[PDB]
Amino acid sequence: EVNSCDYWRHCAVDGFLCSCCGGTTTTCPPGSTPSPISWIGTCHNPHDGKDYLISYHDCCGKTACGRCQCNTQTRERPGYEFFLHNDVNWCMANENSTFHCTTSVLVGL
Amino acid sequence: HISLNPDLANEDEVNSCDYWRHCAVDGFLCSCCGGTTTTCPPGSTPSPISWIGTCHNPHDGKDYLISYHDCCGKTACGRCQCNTQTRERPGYEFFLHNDVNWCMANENSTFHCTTSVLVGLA
Amino acid sequence: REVLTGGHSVSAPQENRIYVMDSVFMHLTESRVHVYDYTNGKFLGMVPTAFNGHVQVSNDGKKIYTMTTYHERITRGKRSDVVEVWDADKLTFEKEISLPPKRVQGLNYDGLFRQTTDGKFIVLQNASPATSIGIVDVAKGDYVEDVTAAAGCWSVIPQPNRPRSFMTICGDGGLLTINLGEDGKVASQSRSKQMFSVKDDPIFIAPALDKDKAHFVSYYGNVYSADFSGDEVKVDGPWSLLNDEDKAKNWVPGGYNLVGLHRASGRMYVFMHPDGKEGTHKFPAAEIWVMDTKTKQRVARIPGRDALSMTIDQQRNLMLTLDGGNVNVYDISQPEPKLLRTIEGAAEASLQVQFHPV
Amino acid sequence: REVLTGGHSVSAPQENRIYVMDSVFMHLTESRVHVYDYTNGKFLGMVPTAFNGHVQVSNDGKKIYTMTTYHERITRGKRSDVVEVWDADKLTFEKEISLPPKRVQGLNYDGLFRQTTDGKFIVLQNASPATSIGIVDVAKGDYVEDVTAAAGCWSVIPQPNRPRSFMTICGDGGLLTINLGEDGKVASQSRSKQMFSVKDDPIFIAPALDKDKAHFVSYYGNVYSADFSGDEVKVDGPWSLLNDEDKAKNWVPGGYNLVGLHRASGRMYVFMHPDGKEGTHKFPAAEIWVMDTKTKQRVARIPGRDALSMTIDQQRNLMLTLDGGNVNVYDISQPEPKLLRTIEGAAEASLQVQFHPVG
Repeated sequence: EVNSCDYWRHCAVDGFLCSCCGGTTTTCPPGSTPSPISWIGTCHNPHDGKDYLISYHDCCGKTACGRCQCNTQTRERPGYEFFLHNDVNWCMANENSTFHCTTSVLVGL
Repeated sequence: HISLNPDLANEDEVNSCDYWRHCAVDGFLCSCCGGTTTTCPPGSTPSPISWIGTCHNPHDGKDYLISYHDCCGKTACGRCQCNTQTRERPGYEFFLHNDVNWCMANENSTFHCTTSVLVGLA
Repeated sequence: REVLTGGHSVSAPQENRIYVMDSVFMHLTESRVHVYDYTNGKFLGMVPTAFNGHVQVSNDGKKIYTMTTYHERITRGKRSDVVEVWDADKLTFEKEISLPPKRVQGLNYDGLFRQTTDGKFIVLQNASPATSIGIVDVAKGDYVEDVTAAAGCWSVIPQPNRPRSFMTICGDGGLLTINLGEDGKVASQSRSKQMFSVKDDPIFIAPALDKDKAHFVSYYGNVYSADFSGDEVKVDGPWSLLNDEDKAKNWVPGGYNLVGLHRASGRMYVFMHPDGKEGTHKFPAAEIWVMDTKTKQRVARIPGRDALSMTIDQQRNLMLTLDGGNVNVYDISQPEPKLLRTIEGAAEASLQVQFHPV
Repeated sequence: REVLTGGHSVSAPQENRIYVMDSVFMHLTESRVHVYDYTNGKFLGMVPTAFNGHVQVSNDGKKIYTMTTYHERITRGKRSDVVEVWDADKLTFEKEISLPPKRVQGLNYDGLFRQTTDGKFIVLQNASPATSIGIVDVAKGDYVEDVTAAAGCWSVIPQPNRPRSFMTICGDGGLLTINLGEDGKVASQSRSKQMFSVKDDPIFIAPALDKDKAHFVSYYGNVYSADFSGDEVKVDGPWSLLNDEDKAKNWVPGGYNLVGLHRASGRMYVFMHPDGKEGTHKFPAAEIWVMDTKTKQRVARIPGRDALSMTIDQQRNLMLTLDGGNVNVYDISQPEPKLLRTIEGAAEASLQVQFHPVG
């Protein structure tokens, strides 16, 4: 169910789920590079009833994965709140900025 | 007569893989891409080389030699893709072959669209 | 007998042309602009724009400007961020202008890539991820100014009543106005009072732009205004798009380039959907609402056809809408828009359409 | 509290991996190789290949080789044709090898980008549009030889019984054999007698390749062979794939990489369709036919699932077929093939799939 856009952690993903792209929610597919920067989301976990901070790092330096595209926007805000914004490429500062896929990394409560 | 000049014909007839002279086309028809059957879309360049072959014209009952040039130096048009193969042959008959990029010798070999240029009676 | 030629120009007159910016997100390194004739849906040509291109037409209608990113080997090798100048009629490349390697990579909101009203400067958004506004002098063919004053702000709203002035939306809920000198450097600047609450009533960045004022809609269906008839911007709002019945079905705006203004009439066009809640701000339009910005009342509502972005032509009284693949053409000469035609398959993944200036 | 990491390897063992060469013809500048697990249809990763990439896996299974074209500004600027060497398990770039700007730009037939049996040389097709074969020394990372003797010929068929020999099909209807020296320069060559009539019975270029012979099928459903067991190539044919009932229904072959050979049994697999006539040679398969190449009789026919290209794994007795977008996996351990699964959406526009080498 982690490959579903409706999965609780994926509440502000704009991009392809890395778990569908040869990676996992916390590992880049082989030959793609994690972004050191990200947008951040706040997602409600319906299993334990708690809210969590999720860091949406992209994986970079390979062309578009093309699988499991999501466009979820819970608590997402425009670019004047820049680190809450997901209509930009969070690969933008990588050695190679080509966007491959997006991860959903659990930071904490 | 009209069947010999696509400029005089209905756009929907000409912009079809079934149009009689498009009988060994592999790629996007230039006439659907902002050009015409004999003019490249703006900003794309004709190939100096091409694959060739003959097509039967059902209207006048005659066979015609066609030269299948590409237009080059822009990314894929994406419209009116055709893959017709009448009299097409493999690469050991190289100029009858349409599974290669006839933009291959252009200044920029990026394939934009293809078309069917009337040479004359076969 | 026949001979294939090149060197041709676009077949339809400039007044018929629209520009559909296709991100091709599935293959984002081959984004492109598709040129169409809005009167009959004919495909006229295209301009390639490599990775996540942005596009605008010069205000004088002679040139197309693109902004893009190259790498020596695409997914590896040295990065080159550029503006390109293309001939509008020939659709051929003319000039490359080098940018610092921090041009915004993002979805095609109008405000990320604009020009001053006099057409002398291209004004673009940078993110490294620190934000600034980049100035390109068109005549020189060079980048001439990082506007670092705009740090923490986002997007460019040109003022149509001044030659070299624009605004940006800042994280304090106000607008920063930048007035450029003739050299493209900042001559003066000012910051408005707070217009909206960032936390409580965030606005969409897309302006409904008049000659001397801009209107913005919020996540919750309020309207804010910035009046720049004078040197200092005066801000106001909120007023609500919603009546009591609207509130019962939780109507709110949603989309990307989601508003427009018909300047002669003061009518503002907004994409709306029911059942609004947290996370629906980019939902396709259930309806387009037409608002009289003077009376602050709705004058029309029509089905939205799943549209996400729009644009307005003032002179011909037209609105285009775009659902990502298809472009709809509306006559907006009266309060109720009339659908004229739909252009199917204009793009695979577009969130921006624009008219050729006339 | 989690941490995102890179540097990972392909998650399935090499023996499970297949390579789907996606031309992405609608956006041909973003072609790529999709790596899949054939046993469960899992997507494992990818390798980007710019404009009209070609791909093969090194014989030792350690590297992926790609061939592609770049320009400084994609649609303008200087052209660079290259071979790239990628690590097979990390799917990372290692080395670029410069080619002259004439590598073949065309559909992904196997024979356009191959390697010698010993794995020491990459052997590729050029077209300027004059044709030649290019030789790349893998160890040295260099283009070392241009075989212009192959002008008027097309495609590369490595000879599995010799370390650095291959054949190509020529416009005279025969085969040219090239034997390389230790440095990759041509040491010797030979031309066979005419195998097929170019005008009257053209063959598909895709070989059904045995260890010491190759079979080819024709536009009209005949079979020709080249035997390279002895020192000069002996050619034969035609024999017909078709019986009287087949002929009456105008069955003919159609496809791209449209044949395969199961070497242990001598079974040849071929995509076929009815109502053949001029212009149908690339039609999707109505059926796959399975031929016994010794008895010259069909031993099975099964639905083709609109397939266009195939490949065979000898050890595991498998056939893959590919319809442009979806990959079908077959058990071919018995004369009648058994469909095991279909991998949907493996590509947008692929005409080539290949197994990771295991032997």
